[PDB]
Amino acid sequence: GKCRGLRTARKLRSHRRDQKWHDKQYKKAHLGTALKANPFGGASHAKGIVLEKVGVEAKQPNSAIRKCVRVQLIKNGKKITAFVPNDGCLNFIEENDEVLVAGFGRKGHAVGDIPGVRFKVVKVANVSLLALYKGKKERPR
Amino acid sequence: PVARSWVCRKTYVTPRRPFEKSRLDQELKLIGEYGLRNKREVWRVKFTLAKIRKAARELLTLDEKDPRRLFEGNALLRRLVRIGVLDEGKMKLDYILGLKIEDFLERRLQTQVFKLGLAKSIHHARVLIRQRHIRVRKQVVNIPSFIVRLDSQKHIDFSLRSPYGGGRPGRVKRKNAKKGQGGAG
Amino acid sequence: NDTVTIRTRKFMTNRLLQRKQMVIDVLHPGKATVPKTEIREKLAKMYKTTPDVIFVFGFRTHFGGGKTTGFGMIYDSLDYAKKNEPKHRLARHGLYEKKKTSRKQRKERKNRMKKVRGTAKANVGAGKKPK
Amino acid sequence: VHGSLARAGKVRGQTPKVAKQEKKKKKTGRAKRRMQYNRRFVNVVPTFGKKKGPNANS
Amino acid sequence: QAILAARRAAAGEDVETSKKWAAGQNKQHSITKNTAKLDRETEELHHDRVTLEVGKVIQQGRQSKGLTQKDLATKINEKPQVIADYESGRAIPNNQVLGKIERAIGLKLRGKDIGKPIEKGPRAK
RNA sequence: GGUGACCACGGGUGACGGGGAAUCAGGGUUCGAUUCCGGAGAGGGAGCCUGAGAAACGGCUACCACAUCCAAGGAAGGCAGCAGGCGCGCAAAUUACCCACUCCCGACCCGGGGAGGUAGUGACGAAAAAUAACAAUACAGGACUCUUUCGAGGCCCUGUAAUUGGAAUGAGUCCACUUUAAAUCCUUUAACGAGGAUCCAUUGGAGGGCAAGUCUGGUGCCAGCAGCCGCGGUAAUUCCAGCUCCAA
Ligand SMILES: [Mg+2]
Ligand SMILES: [Mg+2]
Ligand SMILES: [Mg+2]
Ligand SMILES: [Mg+2]
Ligand SMILES: [Mg+2]
Ligand SMILES: [Mg+2]
Repeated sequence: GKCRGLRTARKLRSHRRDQKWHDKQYKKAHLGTALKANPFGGASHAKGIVLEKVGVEAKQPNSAIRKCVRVQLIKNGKKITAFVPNDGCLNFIEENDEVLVAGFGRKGHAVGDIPGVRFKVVKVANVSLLALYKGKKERPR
Repeated sequence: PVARSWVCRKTYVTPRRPFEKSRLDQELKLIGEYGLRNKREVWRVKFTLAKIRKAARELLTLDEKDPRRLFEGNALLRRLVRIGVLDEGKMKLDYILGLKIEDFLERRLQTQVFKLGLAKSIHHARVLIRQRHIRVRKQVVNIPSFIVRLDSQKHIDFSLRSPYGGGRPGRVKRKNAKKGQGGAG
Repeated sequence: NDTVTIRTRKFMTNRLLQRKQMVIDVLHPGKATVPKTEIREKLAKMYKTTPDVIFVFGFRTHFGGGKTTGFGMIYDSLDYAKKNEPKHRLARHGLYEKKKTSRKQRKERKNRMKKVRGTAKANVGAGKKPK
Repeated sequence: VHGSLARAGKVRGQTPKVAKQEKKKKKTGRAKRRMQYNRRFVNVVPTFGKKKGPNANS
Repeated sequence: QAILAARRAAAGEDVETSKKWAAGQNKQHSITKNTAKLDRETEELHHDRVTLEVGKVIQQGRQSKGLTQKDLATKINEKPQVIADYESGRAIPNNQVLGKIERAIGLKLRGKDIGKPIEKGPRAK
């Protein structure tokens, strides 16, 4: 069973803080190593410079290619790939532009049929990405 | 380094479960028959009701004869009758618990003028409040959520600068007068 | 003037400041905020005082117009008024002259004489050429 | 790469361009909260429709 | 209406809000028949169908407006075949769908009058 | 000798501590750099004078790092103050006015105070709160309904919603006043100022959870959507569009 003596709080707190490490949610938050491995490093958005327009195929229940772009982050300039959501946003962006990459939406996990991509591209060179698709504001040509 | 206050709070709460069939129309019943602008006001009144319910629950679970229970017991009660949501002859706190939301809105100045008949068509009642034709005992107020105390229930009348109490007909009355005086002689 | 009236409340006298402290209110139903000037003699004529030692300010009108409250200050003589009274109101109706350089050039000038040491001729000369 | 990303935005290209035609501006504020309340709450039409819509086309 | 003024009159007390069949959903083609009487009824086994004259009114309509059957369906937001059914003559006519074609076509096939020079007045009176 | 499984010692802290903030059955879990209190620092260390009080840095001395002028002989530095630049980054304002208020300092009614206050920028955020109302016109369409057509109302849809159709108003121009150290703003108040009152409300959705389309046209496992189940290869309730509805 579990100890219940009134002069026991040392056993309970030590045990509860011991087993507290055994769930994914708390361990990831407190270990710190996940924070180092996170390409954003605790940030919600990150500016980057595009390197390569790529297409990545779907999962088996689907059949398509997903138009992503590889990007170097400005700080700690590692490279990630970020799917860019819309029909024609690819023709809107070209090589080597400033893009405001943000997370996909489920805390650094792949979304749906896209394999291994955890980021979505918004805010290409400072004009917003959504503004282009609606045509609200145009390219700084 | 700063002489300000920063003392503020949210007067309303968001419902926990959005997109419920029962809650949506019941709320819509309230705004439609009370001429409210949005469901925020319906949430604003329910949040105030929840607070006075919460305090009254606290008072009740506190034991009888405790000085604070009595003192706040009259304090809450004596102010509720002052609002008029409670009847003067009921001095029992648990009748706050049975008290419902739709009568707090009955204390709004928007609905009081309609029941008093000074402003028919309660939607028309609220606008003329914003139009600043309705004047409290000694003052002109444009607040559709104004809650009238019992002491000032009877003193709701049209303002003197409005073109329903004193004179000065409004600007459309003026324009049609001069275009009339110019087209005729 | 046909329909404008003055009432005074919270009136207490003090020879500490050789005046009487009191707050006015004005009913001007269909009028704008009444200028301070025609107030000044209006409380003078019903206080049988000189309508030139009269100090009034702080006039904000309640919502919907009409009632407007504010603070008045009636003295005994201009001399006692001048001795104990903020200068900014005396600037409103001009009795105390007020025209100086902005605080910027004061600071620029002040740091200038702080540079020049001792010599009164150049301490005062720091504004002749460096003006 | 496959070069198969040239098909980006095809269905937007092939979508025929039809335009938003002139309609009456809808009421806003409390007024918007007026008309739908009257439309859906006090109304007794004597027909069937299996609890169809306030735009009822059964 | 009549009690609507009376409902405002009953400001002090009373008054009921009963909702209705409506309040929120969309279905986008008005089944005109009761289907309550239809379930109840036993004798009648015949539908009136659509009469060919109104099919002609459609013909003069789109011909005057320069619409082939495909185009005017996109206006009405129904399949192009229901137009041909309405023109050909089977079509099992439906009140609002005729009304939709009544609005798109200048003429009025809806109602007792077979054809109107204008539907409900030029620029609606 | 002293401490230590009642966790000493060591290490990490993306740790300044507390008053408190968020969430709210109770319990608890997170956040507290940030205006109040306490501590620490003035590029990093170190050392001093004066002084009641400093190991002071809008004081000095030396070393290190940066870095200014120079007649190359030397001299001068400390914005983690107010502003304002660069850099950094997803991320944060004007090199404005004033000592009038709050108080501080001094020999002192009298001077000074980027403390502070005022303004500007400011969808951090919170409170209130416009985008229309009234009445009549009425008239039609609809399985309308009640007599079986004629008439009316116990009804829905839109449409003249139109000379309606003239009453009421702000949003903005804008008289003065007011306010204020002087201004600004708000509040007063004239003159204007509304019938698509075109003076125009958007943001996301319409298979499920989850309110709302077995509408249409394009596309054809393509483009794409989709938090997650899943949708998409010709007849897509999910993409791209038009119409209509839902939500705030
Ligand atoms: Mg902190
Ligand atoms: Mg401090
Ligand atoms: Mg120090
Ligand atoms: Mg030091
Ligand atoms: Mg508007
Ligand atoms: Mg839809």
